[PDB]
Amino acid sequence: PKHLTRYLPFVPTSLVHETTSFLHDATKLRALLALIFSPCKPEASVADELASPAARLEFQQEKERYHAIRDQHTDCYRRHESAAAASMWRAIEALPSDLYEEAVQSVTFAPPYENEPPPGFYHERFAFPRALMFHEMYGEQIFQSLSQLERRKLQVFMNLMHVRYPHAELKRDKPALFWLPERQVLSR
Amino acid sequence: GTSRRLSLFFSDPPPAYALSLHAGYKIQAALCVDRLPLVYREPRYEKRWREFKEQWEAQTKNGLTLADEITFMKFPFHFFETEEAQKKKGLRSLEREPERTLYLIVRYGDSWQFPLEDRIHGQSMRSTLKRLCSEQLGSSYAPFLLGYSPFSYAKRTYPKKTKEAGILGRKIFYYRAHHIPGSENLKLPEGSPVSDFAWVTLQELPAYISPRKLAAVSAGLLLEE
Amino acid sequence: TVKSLAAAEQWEPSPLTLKQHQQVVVWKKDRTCILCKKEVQGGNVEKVETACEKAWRFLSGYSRSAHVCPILPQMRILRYGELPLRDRAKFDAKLRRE
Amino acid sequence: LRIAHFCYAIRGPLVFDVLERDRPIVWQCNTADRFYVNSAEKTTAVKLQERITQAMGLKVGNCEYWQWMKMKRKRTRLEYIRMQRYYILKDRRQHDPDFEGWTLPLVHHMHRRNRLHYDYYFPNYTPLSRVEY
Amino acid sequence: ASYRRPSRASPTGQARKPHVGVRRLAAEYVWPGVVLVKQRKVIAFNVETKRRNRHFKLYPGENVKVSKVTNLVALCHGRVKFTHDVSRDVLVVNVLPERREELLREDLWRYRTEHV
Amino acid sequence: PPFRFKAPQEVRIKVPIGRIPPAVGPEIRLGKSIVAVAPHRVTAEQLEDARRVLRRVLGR
Amino acid sequence: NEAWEVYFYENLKKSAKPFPVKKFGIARAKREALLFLEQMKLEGKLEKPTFSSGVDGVTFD
Amino acid sequence: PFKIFKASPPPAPTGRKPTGYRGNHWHKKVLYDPVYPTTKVPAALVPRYPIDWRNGGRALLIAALSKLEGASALQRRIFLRENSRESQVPQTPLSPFQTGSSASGGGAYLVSSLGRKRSYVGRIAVSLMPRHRQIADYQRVGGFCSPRCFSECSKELRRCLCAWRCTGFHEHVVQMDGMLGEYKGEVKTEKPLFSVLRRQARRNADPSEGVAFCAESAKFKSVRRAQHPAFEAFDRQGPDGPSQKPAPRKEPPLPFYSASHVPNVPRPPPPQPYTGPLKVREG
RNA sequence: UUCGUUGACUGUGUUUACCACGGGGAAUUAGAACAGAAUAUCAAAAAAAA
RNA sequence: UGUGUGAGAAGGAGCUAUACAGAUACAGGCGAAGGAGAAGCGGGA
Repeated sequence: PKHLTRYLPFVPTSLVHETTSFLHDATKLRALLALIFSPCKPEASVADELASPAARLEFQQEKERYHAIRDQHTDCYRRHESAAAASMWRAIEALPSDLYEEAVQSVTFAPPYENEPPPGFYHERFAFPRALMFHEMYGEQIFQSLSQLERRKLQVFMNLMHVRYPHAELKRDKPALFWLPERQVLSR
Repeated sequence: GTSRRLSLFFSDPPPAYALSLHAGYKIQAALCVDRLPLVYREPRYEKRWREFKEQWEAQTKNGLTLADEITFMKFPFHFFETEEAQKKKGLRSLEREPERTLYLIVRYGDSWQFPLEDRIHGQSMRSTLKRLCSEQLGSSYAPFLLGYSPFSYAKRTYPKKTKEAGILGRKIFYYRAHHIPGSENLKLPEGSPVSDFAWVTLQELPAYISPRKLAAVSAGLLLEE
Repeated sequence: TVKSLAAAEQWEPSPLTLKQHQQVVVWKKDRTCILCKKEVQGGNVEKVETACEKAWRFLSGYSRSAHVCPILPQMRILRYGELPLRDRAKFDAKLRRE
Repeated sequence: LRIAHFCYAIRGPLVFDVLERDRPIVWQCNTADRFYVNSAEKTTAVKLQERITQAMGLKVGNCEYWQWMKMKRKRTRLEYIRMQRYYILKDRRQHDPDFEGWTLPLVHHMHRRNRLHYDYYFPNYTPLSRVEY
Repeated sequence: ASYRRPSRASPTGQARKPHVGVRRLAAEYVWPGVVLVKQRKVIAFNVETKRRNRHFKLYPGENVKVSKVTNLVALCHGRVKFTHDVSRDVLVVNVLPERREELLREDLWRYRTEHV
Repeated sequence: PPFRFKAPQEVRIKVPIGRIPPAVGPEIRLGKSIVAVAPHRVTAEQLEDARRVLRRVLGR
Repeated sequence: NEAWEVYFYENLKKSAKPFPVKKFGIARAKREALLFLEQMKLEGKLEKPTFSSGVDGVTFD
Repeated sequence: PFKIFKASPPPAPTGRKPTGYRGNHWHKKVLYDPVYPTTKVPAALVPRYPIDWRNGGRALLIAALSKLEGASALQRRIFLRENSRESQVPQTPLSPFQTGSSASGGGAYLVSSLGRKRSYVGRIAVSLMPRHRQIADYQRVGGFCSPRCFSECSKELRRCLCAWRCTGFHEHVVQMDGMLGEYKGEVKTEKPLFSVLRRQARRNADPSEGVAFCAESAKFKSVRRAQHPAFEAFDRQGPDGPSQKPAPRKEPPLPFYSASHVPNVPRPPPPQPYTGPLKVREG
């Protein structure tokens, strides 16, 4: 073996071309900024009005109504979660002394990382199925119920996500590319 | 095999392993497999509010500023376009009551209940669960678990006669799980104690189990009033 | 009134319930807005929809800047039913919306 | 105070005002409706409930309304809560908690700098709840 | 050979010493403004590896104030009292407000060092 | 199991000339042993010469 | 503290006197505490004080 | 799984004011100490890398994604999070008004709010992620259903669906599922903390035992080997008495003399507080 | 909260920690009073067909 | 009721006269929460 090697995380510049190009473009940048600032209306003068007094009152009323109804709806549930939560602790405290350690663990429990030199109850690694996904399991039904604007926003969200994570697959398939020696890292 | 059922319930046939006791009560484990609905539904107010907000925004010109340079990106997944341009086995099936939360129940001989299994001294509860699932339910059956802690427990004492054996009673610790969509149904092995299985709703649940059994887990199930 | 989850769901609040649900704003300090030249007094109440045109924007979620209203920190949003009887009967005229 | 508690706790036919999470202590916020008219004595009902709560194995810390209203400010209440808690949770030197000494800021003749509860001061970052008396 | 003469060599030496420590014993009448215990804000390196006692400061008790240099001063007309802390293994100074009167031998018990 | 522990290293630091403290208690060692009766200074060269003589006399 | 404490009233105020073991002894401490309790009994310092206003409703906190 | 020498990077520089050099400002003491005050480090003196496409660029993309998903979903998740932690027990329904027949979203929340007099503006302010930690926490845990799905959905194209249409029974589902995944063990940290610690489950004092059937008496006998009562007690509870002898030596003796009768330091530190599961009292 | 502010104000008095003196100045109280101008926080809201 | 105290051209690697009109004073308020995993941005209110 080499007997002396230490790698550190590294992101090659060639793999991030999409992100870089998107960011450096002024036309796109401006648009991005615009999207962040939805109204983009002047707010630095007394002679400014977003809405007339008559328009705001209906908004207020609707908001109030919405909230009023939703609270009422939700309280019923809240009581149930409460009730349910009551029982879990009871059962946990009732377990034997030797089984207590396993009753205070998370779903994603895993052993600590071991940096071995170069050449129980935990059985399987945590892996959330895709099937169980809300979006996964209800996308087809919701998709058809989406509106024009909704669809538009969906498209834009997709685009932005893609932009943010271009090399997701690349990383997955060839993780070793995203690694460089410590001496090379600390001398860039 | 009735011997396994008798060894499970009663203590007359001794098992082939050492049992784990707790204050004279043997530790047990259970499982409850539930399924999510298949059809999406929305409240009434939600729609109203949404519609109103959309309309108002549109009217007042207060909506998001979506540029043409972002929304028109050439990507493989592209399905978007302008509308103007567009003009150019009655209780064992998994497809029962799509808009309901179905619960799994087994039948021990002539009694409807949840699966049960004893805990081996030195073994973990997850191991017990695993074994339970792989022996009573099906060989290739492996539902997704929600956690390691239980949610409910109960106590069951033996009559005055069987108490002379040495075991005072039982200790059950109920557990919850979910059914992975797209998976097959159960497959009872030849050497399993379960005689039958069925999927039932919250509403119909009380009609199978006794109140005693009902109450022990009524505070852990989902609310569908 | 409601007595079940379905009734809760299909609940129809009355005009009295909506009036109780009406939002109000309360002042803290006796300050004068440097922008609008609007005086403020302590213990007074006003409608959120007419207290300040600019503040409403932020409150509703149409402004990322919190500094839009100099006297914004001096605001206390509450419900009409939360207000005391005394206060209600005093500023009843200024809270109407006819 | 960095103390975990539950408000409006249900323990059967009895409703507790505040219930602690870490320790067995229930704080009762007595109001004017819990006492007779022009008097300083509790009612039969509340006495009974107190009795029951005691029997249950839970300590009860009373808080009268006239004592709370006098302590107008938060500085006078922060140290009083501590003191009260201590007096209840103490295991050593058991005696009648009736004729005990009391000295709070802004009520009693004392120096302004004479504090008890330092602003954001906790040894070993241990919560007050967990602190052992 | 050679030798570097230190700047603190004779006659150039520190004449004023850091008189750090307690200044009032138990059962000692004091009035506001008097310094009970003197301390210094300067801390040396490796404090946990020394034998000396002056490297450790005392905590305030009752009717005491902390000055700019971490000095403990009284706040009322009374007697000085000392107390030990088990939770911390550190002494604490306490002042009991008392009026000017003859100190009897039967009241000495009131000023005893107790553990808390 | 048996091991060949490494000997300490000399300290290149100037120290006082203070006195030699007494012993805590008698040291018990199996087999033959040689001990002193009075306190005194011993040099590394002296100890090394004693070790060499002992090894030569006893053998390999 | 490993001490025998005895409670008593003084100047319309509660107070206590300790008796450490390390001073007297294992056996002596208890004897001294009981002897002091007898002196307080004779002096009448064990009686609890009281405060009255004479008007119904008016009290002292 | 991937395997490579991850190594460890050097610590970051904290910095300090250009004042005070003879003394030691690094004493390892509790904050706000009345005797050992801690030196303040102004924020402006902390070295920071220049803003670039890496530091600032991606923050813009994350903020645009958050704007598209909507701040109301973040506020609802926050509310839920805050509420779930103070209503672990059955509670009497609470009304926001003295009279009428209205309801509230949450009793514990209502109480808390009414008590603390939390600013209405400050609730809205936070949702915009003014700071960098709010953006990093949205990137790591941004999904609506994060209590359920962990960070699984942190790279999902179709994630806005959750934030748009996840109300009702579905919402309840999330709450139900999260409680069974939350942590319940002990915490081990060093740095200062200003917050109410999470609930910790207590441990029992009644361990289990193994038994096996025996036909010679038709009875279940314990598998443990018979021993003296003294031994049994010793093994179970511990040494009997206020004190005992030290532990024996495992390792072989030392070939040369070693002054093992000397303590580590002339002055040992004070004892540390006890931290761990509590004993369960008999009901 | 991305919150306020300039008190880092202006006068009367000869009592006090330490003490060769000097510099009350390795740096102590509300001298708890008196005569002006500023900033910050309020308090209260119980009783739900027995 | 039990503490203060570094003299000798003795030892050591003591040593820097500096900062701030404020995200360095600053009322009120907030403030860091195991391990595994994602990201490769030295970020607590």
